[PDB]
Amino acid sequence: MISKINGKLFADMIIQGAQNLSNNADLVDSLNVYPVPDGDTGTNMNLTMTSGREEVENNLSKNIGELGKTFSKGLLMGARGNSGVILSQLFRGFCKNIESESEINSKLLAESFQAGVETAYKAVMKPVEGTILTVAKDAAQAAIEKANNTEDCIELMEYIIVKANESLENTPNLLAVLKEVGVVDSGGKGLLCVYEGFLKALKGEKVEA
Ligand SMILES: Nc1ncnc2c1ncn2[C@@H]1O[C@H](COP(=O)(O)OP(=O)(O)NP(=O)(O)O)[C@@H](O)[C@H]1O
Ligand SMILES: [Mn+2]
Ligand SMILES: [Mn+2]
Repeated sequence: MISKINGKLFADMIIQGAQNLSNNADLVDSLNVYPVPDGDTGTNMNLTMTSGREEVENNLSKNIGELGKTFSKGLLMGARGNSGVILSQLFRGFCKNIESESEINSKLLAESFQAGVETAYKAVMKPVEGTILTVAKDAAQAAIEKANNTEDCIELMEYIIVKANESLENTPNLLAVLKEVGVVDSGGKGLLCVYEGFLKALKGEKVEA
């Protein structure tokens, strides 16, 4: 059980999320067909997440709000590609939501996923569905619903991942090129990789490098 997430647990979630995305960067690159099939979503997201991870690793804190400012700054100064910019905006909104907190419970975690979705949609001038935005939105809606009756952040994150994966598997039904080529959205897949790392960290586990 995880009732509260402090700054070091959040840092662990960042580090293991980044490692899991790094492990899967070639896989995510291989799916990248939209907007242009230039095969770089995984690399772009990996480089972005790595910039946030390095800032965090060099400036740890027990205070989740302070650690979030560090992570957010690292992403925003290292964003690469459409996918990396969107990832940085998703977590800018997440981190802004907890800026004054030292630790957060499952309800505030869910509210922070939702705040990130709102920030990222506002940052994209013409949002398209079937994308990283769709997956993030469906994950956040799942988070809000589950957290209402679920104190344990491990159980919450497991549910978020189940529902995020259902949304990811549905992305070809929203975006024609995905169904025509036969792939799920690369940006959403990269985000799922980060969320899977989040769960490993909540369990006190490490992603194999
Ligand atoms: N308008 C959009 N709305 C939502 N998500 C988007 C949009 N445009 C791109 N994406 C996401 O960004 C991913 C592609 O990211 P990425 O490969 O990093 O883009 P890019 O290579 O930088 N730009 P491009 O060369 O124009 O395709 C997609 O799989 C979607 O998840
Ligand atoms: Mn590109
Ligand atoms: Mn690309």
